[PDB]
Amino acid sequence: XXXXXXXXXXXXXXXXXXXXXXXXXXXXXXXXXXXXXXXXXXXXXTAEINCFMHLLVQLFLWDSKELEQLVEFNRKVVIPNLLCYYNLRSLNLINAKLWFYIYLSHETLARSSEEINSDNQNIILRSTMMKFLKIASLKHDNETKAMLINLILRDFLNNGEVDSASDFISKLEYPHTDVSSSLEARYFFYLSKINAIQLDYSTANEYIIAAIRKAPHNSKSLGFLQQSNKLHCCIQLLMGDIPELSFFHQSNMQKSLLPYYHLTKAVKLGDLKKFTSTITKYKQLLLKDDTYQLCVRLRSNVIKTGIRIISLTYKKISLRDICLKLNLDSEQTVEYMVSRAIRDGVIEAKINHEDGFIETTELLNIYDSEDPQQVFDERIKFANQLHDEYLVSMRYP
Amino acid sequence: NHKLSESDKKSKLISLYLLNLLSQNNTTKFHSELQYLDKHIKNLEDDSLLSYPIKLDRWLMEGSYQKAWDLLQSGSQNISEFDSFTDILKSAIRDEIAKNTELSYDFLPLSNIKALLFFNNEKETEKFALERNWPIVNSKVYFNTNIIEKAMDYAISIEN
Amino acid sequence: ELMVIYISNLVRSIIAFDDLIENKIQNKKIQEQRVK
Amino acid sequence: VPNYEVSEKAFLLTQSKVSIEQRKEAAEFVLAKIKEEEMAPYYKYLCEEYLVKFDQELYNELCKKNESKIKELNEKIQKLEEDDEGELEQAQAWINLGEYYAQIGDKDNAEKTLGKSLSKAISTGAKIDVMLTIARLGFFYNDQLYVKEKLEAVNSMIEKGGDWERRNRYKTYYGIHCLAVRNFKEAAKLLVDSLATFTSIELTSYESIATYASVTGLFTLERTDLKSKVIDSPELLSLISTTAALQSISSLTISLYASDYASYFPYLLETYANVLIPCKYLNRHADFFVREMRRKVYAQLLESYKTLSLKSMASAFGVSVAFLDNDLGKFIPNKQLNCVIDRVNGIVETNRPDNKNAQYHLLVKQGDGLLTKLQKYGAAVRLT
Amino acid sequence: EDDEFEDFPIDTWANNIWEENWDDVEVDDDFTNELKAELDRYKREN
Repeated sequence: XXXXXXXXXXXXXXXXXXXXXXXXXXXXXXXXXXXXXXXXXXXXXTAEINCFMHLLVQLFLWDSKELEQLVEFNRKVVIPNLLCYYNLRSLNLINAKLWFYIYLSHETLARSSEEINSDNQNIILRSTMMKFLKIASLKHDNETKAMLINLILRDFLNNGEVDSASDFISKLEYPHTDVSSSLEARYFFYLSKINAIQLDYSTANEYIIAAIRKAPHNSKSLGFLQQSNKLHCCIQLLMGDIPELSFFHQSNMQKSLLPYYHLTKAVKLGDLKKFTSTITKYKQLLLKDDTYQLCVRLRSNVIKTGIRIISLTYKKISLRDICLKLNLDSEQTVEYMVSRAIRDGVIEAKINHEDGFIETTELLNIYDSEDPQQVFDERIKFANQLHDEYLVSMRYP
Repeated sequence: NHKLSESDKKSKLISLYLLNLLSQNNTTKFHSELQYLDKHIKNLEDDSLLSYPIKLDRWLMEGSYQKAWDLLQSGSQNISEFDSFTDILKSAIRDEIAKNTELSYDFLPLSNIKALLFFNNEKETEKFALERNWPIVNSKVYFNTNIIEKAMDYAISIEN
Repeated sequence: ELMVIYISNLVRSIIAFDDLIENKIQNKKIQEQRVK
Repeated sequence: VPNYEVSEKAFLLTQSKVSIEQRKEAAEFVLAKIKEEEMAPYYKYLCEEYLVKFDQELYNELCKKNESKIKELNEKIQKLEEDDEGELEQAQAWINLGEYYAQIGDKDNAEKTLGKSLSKAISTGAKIDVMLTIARLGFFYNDQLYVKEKLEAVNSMIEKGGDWERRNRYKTYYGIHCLAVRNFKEAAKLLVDSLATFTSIELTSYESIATYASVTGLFTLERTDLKSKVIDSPELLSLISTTAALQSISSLTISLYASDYASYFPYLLETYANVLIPCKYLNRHADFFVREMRRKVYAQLLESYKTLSLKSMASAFGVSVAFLDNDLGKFIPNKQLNCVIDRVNGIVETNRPDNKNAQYHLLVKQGDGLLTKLQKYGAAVRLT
Repeated sequence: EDDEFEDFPIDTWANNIWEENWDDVEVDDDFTNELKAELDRYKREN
């Protein structure tokens, strides 16, 4: 019967990259399974396929929705099994699918109940994963390395530890060359994220952008894109660059981005109270991911916007009125906030204190003079070495 | 645990630690710590004592200092040796305003500088301004290639 | 004049950038083929 | 055909803030053309839309007689496919079949019937004009895509050949379609030249399409080409009081072109109520229109001033300052308007790119905006 | 080259042809109504 495929899959046991191909259909090889079909392996018995059939056990259970003996299985079985696979080199590639599930249910298990047995257990877990993270690191199997790394990163962020994961990266070198683009984007995802929480944005949008590029699409790969982009909007927003509407209308994902689509409406307008109200509105929704405490940083940005708009639309304004448009209590509050905005290269103004009105700087003629010469000159040179550079990297033909 | 995590030296100590991180101007580590403490304290009610460092951070993030300074006056209720940190943070704020106001506007009456920098003293002002190198006028402070060449330059850049 | 000089320079720059695109794409497909 | 008027009156009943009288007499006008049109796919469709009265007896009867005639035409056909010379003719009886679906206003049915009806050897007016009708159902139900595809079809049928006398009614279709979306910029030339020749029995009355070409005209036309192509109207002059709109909207446009500021807003509100919101095509776009039509005047008022004082403007338009300031604040930061305000003195000065100075600064800014982009992507492709 | 992403579940929920500028969806609807009160309010006073 259908077990022929399981035997046909064993016909993939010849050598080397076949396993790769062997995995591909094996991705969908789990469509049909039965406990009596389990007896197939009972009649089938080799170890190099023993671990694999254990994969089939995990896949069987997790899909069958029973997680108890899946993790229980992970321990009692995988540990004996784990020792045998260490000797093998090919097995490391196979185990990655294994590890991918191992952590999973355990993580998923945490959503059943709270116990410190889960703590000690997962301390053991991470400990192991770092152990043969080093072991495999010396064994030079790119794929299983990258996978494992991803799993422990995801552990740090199921935890609250960004730093430990960060300094962890500091001592990491990533198995760059030979990867699975999906794992690559899981990396770039987590990377961009933690790199953001630490308040460095300008490198986060990078790694998340790559998490958009390197990610596959299909119909299944959605949730990763949905989730990521739910982050990408946040970074784009914090950095001070409003995203365009079409970014909010793309695919099914547009139903999820809605709170962010209610943030930019709050942000672009620069109206604080509306913002805050919205944050209270969608808060719980924003907590199911951790984008929340990112978003609550925007209270700075929103006000920056408020000031910049009040500047572009007025040459000079009595402090009274700015304080009215921004709802704030006191003028004294204002000139702290505006004095701040100026230093950041936003307004380009000065402030008249004794009359208390902002005055924004003008263009002051001067075209008939030589200043345009200097300016154009700088711009010119800075165009040259662009041309230069683009011809120095050009050398390759 | 209920037994292991109790000691109120926690409640004061953590807050002390966060505040340390602010004192050192390490923002990265600070927010990282926020994210840390969040999942643990997630039972969190407002921020009970811990609002002192948090709130203390948010207000200077937004840029409204007066509330922040007010918090500096409000640490005395729970007071501990972070007063030293206070004297840190206090200075850590004033330069800001200074470093703000340098670009804000060139012209201030001395009483107004006292108003901004939260001095209780008139002379501490010009102490600070000298330390800031600000030339002071009687209560009132002030805060402040030929074309041929260019052508040949463009050429020689072109004909390489 | 310095204007026209300048925006012209922009035009060269963007062109050159294009030709980089042609190299990089070219080496990508060649080095691709060198596999087999 | 369908006669459209039913649809416009229906929409009239939908809208809340139309005058309730026009809502009534519109409604019984509709119903009156349910009776004589023996027509039911509305009665449930419309009654549904009202819901967004219903008497199913009447419904039943209408359905019954409909069954009678659809039966009959189908049967006649059944006589005709046996008839060999009726090749051109069986298609014609079909045209009366799916056409009858148009009287019966059933979309899919006339659709299929005419689609298959293209098969028979027929005139360009059939394979083409019949398509035009097929889409005209599209205009009827307010499905703009269902139109879009079909104007692509007819587009092809024309692109190979056919009469320009068909291309004109074509361009009227595709034009009023363009208006059915935000795109006026096309409807400008399309409609405004549809005045030279117009086919009403296709869809709508000549004064309707007058209001359209005049609205789009007002909206995208330049000041000298407004005077040229619209204020000077071999046609619109021949109409004027002809409807309840063209006198209003023209009373707006003249108040623009001629610089009557006190009167502009009142006529603006008028047309908002009288022409825009009743139009089934325009109502969707109502706000996008008025927002624009504010800007133009503000624009046009400043263009001759390098400085002018608010109370001068507010006085002109006849609003208070604070509200006027509040309005300009919408446009200015979007750089849709070249003004900038000084509230301290209540003054308004205009920075717009004319004097070489301005066209210098603006160029510097745009240039740097291009650089930083170029460099940015530059490093990326460098390192890749 | 296919993996399940079972770790990222697709969001579970508790339940305009023209491209838009934002100010399209500003759609604050105010002006039509605010205006009339502004006009007449003014000219009653003058």
